[PDB]
Amino acid sequence: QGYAAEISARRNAMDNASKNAGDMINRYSILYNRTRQAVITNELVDIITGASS
Amino acid sequence: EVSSILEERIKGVSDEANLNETGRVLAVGDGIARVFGLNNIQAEELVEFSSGVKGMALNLEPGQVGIVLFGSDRLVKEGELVKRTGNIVDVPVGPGLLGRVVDALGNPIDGKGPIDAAGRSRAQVKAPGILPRRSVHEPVQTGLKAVDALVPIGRGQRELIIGDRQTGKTAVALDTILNQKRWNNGSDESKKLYCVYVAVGQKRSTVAQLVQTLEQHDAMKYSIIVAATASEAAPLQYLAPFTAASIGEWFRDNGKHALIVYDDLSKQAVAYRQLSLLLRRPPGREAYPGDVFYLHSRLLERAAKLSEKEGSGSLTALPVIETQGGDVSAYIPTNVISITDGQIFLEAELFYKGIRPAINVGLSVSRVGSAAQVKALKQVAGSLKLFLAQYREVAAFAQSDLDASTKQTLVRGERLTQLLKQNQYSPLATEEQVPLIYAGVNGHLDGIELSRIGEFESSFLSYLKSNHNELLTEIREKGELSKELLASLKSATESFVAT
Amino acid sequence: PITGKVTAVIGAIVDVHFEQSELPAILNALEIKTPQGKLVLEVAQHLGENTVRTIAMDGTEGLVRGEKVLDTGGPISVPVGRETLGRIINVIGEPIDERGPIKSKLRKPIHADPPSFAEQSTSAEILETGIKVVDLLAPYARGGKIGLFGGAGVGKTVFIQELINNIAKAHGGFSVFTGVGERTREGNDLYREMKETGVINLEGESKVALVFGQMNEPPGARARVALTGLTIAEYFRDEEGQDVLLFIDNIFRFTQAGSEVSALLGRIPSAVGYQPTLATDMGLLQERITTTKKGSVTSVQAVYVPADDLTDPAPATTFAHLDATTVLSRGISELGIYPAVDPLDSKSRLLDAAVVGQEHYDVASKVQETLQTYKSLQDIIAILGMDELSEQDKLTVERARKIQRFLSQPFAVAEVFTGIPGKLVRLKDTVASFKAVLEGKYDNIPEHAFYMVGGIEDVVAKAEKLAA
Amino acid sequence: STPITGKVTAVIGAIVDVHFEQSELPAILNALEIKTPQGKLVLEVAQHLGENTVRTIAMDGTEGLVRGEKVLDTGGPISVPVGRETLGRIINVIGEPIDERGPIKSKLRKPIHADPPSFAEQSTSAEILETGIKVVDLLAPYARGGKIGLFGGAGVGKTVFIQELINNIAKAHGGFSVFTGVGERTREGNDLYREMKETGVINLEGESKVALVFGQMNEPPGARARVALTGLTIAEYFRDEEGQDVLLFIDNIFRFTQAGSEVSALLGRIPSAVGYQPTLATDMGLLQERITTTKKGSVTSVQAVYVPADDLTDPAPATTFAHLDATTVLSRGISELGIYPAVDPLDSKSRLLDAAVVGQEHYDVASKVQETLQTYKSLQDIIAILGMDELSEQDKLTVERARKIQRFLSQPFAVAEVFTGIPGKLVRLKDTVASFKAVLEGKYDNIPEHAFYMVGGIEDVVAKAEKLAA
Repeated sequence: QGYAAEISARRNAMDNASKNAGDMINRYSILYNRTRQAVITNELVDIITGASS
Repeated sequence: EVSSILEERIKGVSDEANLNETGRVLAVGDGIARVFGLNNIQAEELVEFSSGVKGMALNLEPGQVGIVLFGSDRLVKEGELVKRTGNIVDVPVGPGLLGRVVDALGNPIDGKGPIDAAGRSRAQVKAPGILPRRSVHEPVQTGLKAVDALVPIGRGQRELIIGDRQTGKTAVALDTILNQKRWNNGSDESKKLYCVYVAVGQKRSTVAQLVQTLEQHDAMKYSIIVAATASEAAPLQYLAPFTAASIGEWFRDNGKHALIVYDDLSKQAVAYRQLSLLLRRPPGREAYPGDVFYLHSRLLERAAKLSEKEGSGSLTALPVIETQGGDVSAYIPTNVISITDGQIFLEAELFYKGIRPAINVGLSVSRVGSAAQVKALKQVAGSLKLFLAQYREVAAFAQSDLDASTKQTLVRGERLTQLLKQNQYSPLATEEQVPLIYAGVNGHLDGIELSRIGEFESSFLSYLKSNHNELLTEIREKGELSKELLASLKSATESFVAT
Repeated sequence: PITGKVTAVIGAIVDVHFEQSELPAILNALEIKTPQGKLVLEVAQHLGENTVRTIAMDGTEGLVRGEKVLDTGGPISVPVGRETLGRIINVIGEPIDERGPIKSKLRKPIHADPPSFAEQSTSAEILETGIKVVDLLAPYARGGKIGLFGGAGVGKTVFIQELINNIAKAHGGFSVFTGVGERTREGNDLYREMKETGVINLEGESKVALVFGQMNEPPGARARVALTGLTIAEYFRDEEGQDVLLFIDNIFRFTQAGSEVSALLGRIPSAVGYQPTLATDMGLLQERITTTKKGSVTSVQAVYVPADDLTDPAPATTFAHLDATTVLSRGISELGIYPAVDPLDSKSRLLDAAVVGQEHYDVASKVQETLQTYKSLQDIIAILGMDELSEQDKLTVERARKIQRFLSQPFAVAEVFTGIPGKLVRLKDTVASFKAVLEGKYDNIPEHAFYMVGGIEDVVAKAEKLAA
Repeated sequence: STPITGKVTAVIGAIVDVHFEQSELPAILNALEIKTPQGKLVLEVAQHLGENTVRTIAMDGTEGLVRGEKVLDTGGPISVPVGRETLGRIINVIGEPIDERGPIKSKLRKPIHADPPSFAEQSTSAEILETGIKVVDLLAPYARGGKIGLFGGAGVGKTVFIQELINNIAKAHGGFSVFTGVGERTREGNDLYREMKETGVINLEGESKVALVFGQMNEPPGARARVALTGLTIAEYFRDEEGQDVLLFIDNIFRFTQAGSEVSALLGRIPSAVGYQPTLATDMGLLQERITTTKKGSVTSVQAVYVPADDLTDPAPATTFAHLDATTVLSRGISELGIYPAVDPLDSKSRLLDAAVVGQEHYDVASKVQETLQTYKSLQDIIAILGMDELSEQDKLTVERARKIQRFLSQPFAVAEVFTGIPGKLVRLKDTVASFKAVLEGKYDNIPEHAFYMVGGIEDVVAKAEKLAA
């Protein structure tokens, strides 16, 4: 009775895990995207500063 | 005699006429001579210095004409006469350039004597329009089973070979050139792709390897190697794909077929960057010149499958882009990816996992694709696309208590993956592609042990050749698998599996 | 008599020195006679001292400083008319369809003022769209910008074609497919396809007029192709009264092109390398497009989001202009549904209750709620099993799969291609159809009697035929 | 025309502009000597700015200069001395002996700039060096005449590796070698000079099979740039005029890229990506193309490279990565695993490592190693959370084998006796192929995992098995 409950619990738990991980994927995706824009901009600023001189 | 050849050469010098426009260098730094004179200069015209250095005139400024030296700065010096050659950048184009390793100027860097050429055509010639083309309908087989089936290659179309650094990117390409020997041997001009390999920024050691491999596989007699080596300067590097394209255009203009492989535009990018930054032209994204999009787009649109009014011809192209850390995000990759029509994405992990070609099927796409697939090969490999797709999804399930369905997928998938391994620099004829894939499709290979897949393959081929090379000859010539052939083929696979 | 000599050709930025008191204005068009026909330069600065700075629209190859220049006197004036229908025209307003000189009455400057606030139509009205899915879940609107999303692999081209057919039926309109920085390969396909689908029938009549912008064209001409197209549309709308729909291809390539021209002009690029004139350049393009009293343009645009980033400035500016989004998807096409429109991702901002009618809004909301629930149900229907989920739930599943099928429409344009007679459904009857399905009056009729049908009336027929 | 004299006009830094007198035009890449209280300051002419005002780069430190100081022109590129009289001498960039054995007896002199041999001339064969270092031998064997590249980042025991390499390969091969140090620490310098005196390669009596060109990072940015160019010409003399195969060694070539980046900035060029020189590609290219096997000598460069912040995607290492024939990557992670050599097996690659080249047997053994290790790396993420008992049975054996193979790569260095105490094991090539094969075949999968650690070949492993057994 226990063993079935345990393996069942693992199924339930691992399902909830995937969901929690998905949320983190989305959160870090926004972070990635923001960071990506920032790199382009910050690099661009260095180039511009040089060109201006 | 050594005396006689020298005597001919001295004899071949004699007299001259008025040097139309002299210049005097004002300042020469960074290979950017800024010349006072050359009043009537044409844009990007070829100009000859006192030192004999040649240049182009990218900037025609309101009082100075900014020549860019094709040569080293050492030879040029201030106040030099700058004679005006008076001919905009043009390179000999003709039929004789086959089996001639030439640099951008067209000078044989292998000393295979003066170029035989039927025209000198400008390297700035603009691509054929909307209506001067007719949609792709002619395959080009590469002799790589995966390329030919998973991402079929047509004519006049362009697809990337975009992948991780020094994964023997050139090897994947070189294989295609080798397979063109089979079709080349034939007399039909339909069956003649005259390949051009454009070695951009490639070290002379690499070009020596290139030269020997091509000679070894007897490929030189439809090959041209336009060579702009690492040493060769940034104007040459810049104009190197442009020059190459013009050579291709002559073949295309004759209505023939050819395949021009630009390897790699990443080094082309660097050269334009060098030119622009040094000419103080406005910089842009990722410190690549502002008009880098414009450069790449100009080159890549030259490739065209011509219309029947223009007596259908082609200039199939295969640009190679080297990804830096696999970043498709990077500015030069993003631009090229957008411009091209399909990508083949080689993947380092696969290479390490011994899959060679290390093409990552997922990240390989063709936007022309199956439109120019051999009909026979199309028939026997719709299934293959779906199976591999499933194999990818069920890949992670390879860690115990696994459903029978998943396990079925795994067996079929693993065997297929093993089947698509190929020993690089050996191309495989379509008439031998078709049987192997048929077996896999019919899942008779599922039974064969993983270790024995390699042995099975060669054995099946020899068995087919012994058992019925009539079938093979039929496959080759009919090119369309009749029900009787598909029947016979299934039987043959079964029989072979039994032994 | 305004003529000048070229006094620089640094890049494709050609400075021309003009003789005194005969100085072009900003946005004039200069024509340099060349062995390339003409090279059209557009004055984008005055550098003073009777010199200007211009941009190029054709390749700047082999120019000699000292070439005679002639000043047109204002922005390039491109032919307009019903004559110019079915003609592929390049940026400089000359035939590239190679069916000879375009016969035309009047020509009009490529830059044109965006209609005044007075000319604005007070409140947007729906633009009927034959695709039932469009008219239910995200209606088009006359004036509006409705941004198609999802590239080819969804039958994008057929969808674009369908719209061309539909507008002609819908109003009597015309269209102009303008392709900004389109691959020349794709352009060939479109011309061939459009000829085949008879939307362009040179022998017959050609609804759509083509303006094709090849990537080979210099960045300056890449930037100006859109504005040229817009002028054509405005002639139809304003001066022939006909409502039109002006397609744009990648509006990413509009942005991209604009960025280059700025950089060429030496203007410091802004964040993520996008032109300092980023707002204004979209602003001019996307406010000329509007609802006039005379007629209305409506524009379907294709947004090739850069690296699937929506927070990049080019998308952000694009989304500001967009009013509705039609989100074609390949998943949908894999469920055999052509329309390829993804119902749960298609959204309109003119979906607004007041605008679309309360009844229509409520019907749509129910269909949306049904679909939203259906999707969620399908997640656990697959895992748990259909019968292992409520009577109420399978009533919803039952209802849903019928709606899902009901979405399908065999397009009129692709009557030729599929062989299936077309279906064009009027707006009132679209509302009616969903009302009946919501009341489940046809929720007896099997699922596949709804597959690839037209309106409510149509699926009466199919119920009978399914039985027969 | 008037006697060649220049007047300094602006010392703005290393860039010092000189105002040569009218009508005598100095030439691009000439060499100027300015008599100074400390030697002759050498300025390399690099641009003409017109009106007989040149802009030149300094090669020695610039201080105390007075605007107007007479400048003689020695013309053309800096002219070194070359000979076999340069053997066993440390030659500073301008060419002066810094081995302090008094004047180097010059036979011939050569310019420090020379155009790389043309494609037709350049003849390159594939021949195989034997390193006797197991990871190197199996997974990326080195080749004579190559452009071997010791890529690694910070503190990869880079010096330790080099000391071993010189000890094995350099001494073993004849011909000449040229040891060039570009912009390296005087701690590293003092050790390298001492070590090769100790190994007697620099035999203070009798000929030394190596010459030294020590450029250290204390030298001006300018001097750092053209120290590499200087060294290359010494090698060219060996390659050409002495005809002999050269086993060139340069250290560290990231310092060469870095140096060039600096003088680009000083030259006033618009900074390129990550501030590197826009001329980076052609400069890297110029150095590498010059280094080659000709129909005469076979120059075999072994070049150290420092990979900033272990990002080999950074444009400067990445640009170098292409030009080098036989890469070796030493990775921080592998160092921490205690595997010495710290060569990362997955990332080490050499052009020669093909069945048609290094033989089918060698190839097959190495193919088995490569796949096994790659599988093992893939499984590590899975192993991390799920554990060992959730993978396939086959995989569990593969992991055990991989762990055995992984520590078999730890083959002690003979120069790490000094740094630690471990005695090096110089394991023969034929033997190495054999030794790896056995493990993979499972012939020694009865032997514990830890008995592959820090020992040589299979023979050593069996002995080490006995050692653990006791």
